[PDB]
Amino acid sequence: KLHKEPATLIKAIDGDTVKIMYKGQPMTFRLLLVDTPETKHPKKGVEKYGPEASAFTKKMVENAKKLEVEFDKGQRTDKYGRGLAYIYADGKMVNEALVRQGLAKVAYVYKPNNTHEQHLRKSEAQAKKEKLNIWS
Repeated sequence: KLHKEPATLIKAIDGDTVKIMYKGQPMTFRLLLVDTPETKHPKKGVEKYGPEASAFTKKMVENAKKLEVEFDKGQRTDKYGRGLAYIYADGKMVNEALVRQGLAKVAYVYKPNNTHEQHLRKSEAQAKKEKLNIWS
């Protein structure tokens, strides 16, 4: 079973990336299973709904009393050294909240880091049906 661990916010960096203190060390975390429009994307720069996805994640992790990280069952870091995880703000998964609001798509999935995949796809189908943001 996955297990949540306590973490402390350092800085939100973008819609899909947060800097956090994990087990004493500063680490950059990439949110698992989701792709947000970015403000600092490799090629295009500041895509549409990028500033909005980015403000949403920031508000949510900045206003939390408790932040927790939940690693999946596969690799826990990507090739850039970023932690790969589900992030929770007072019990609410940030990854799902973004998708539920139409501020993210469900990424291309890579087994076995896919535990909450179905859960996320269910929220994504709902945000599309509601025609929210990215889906508007």
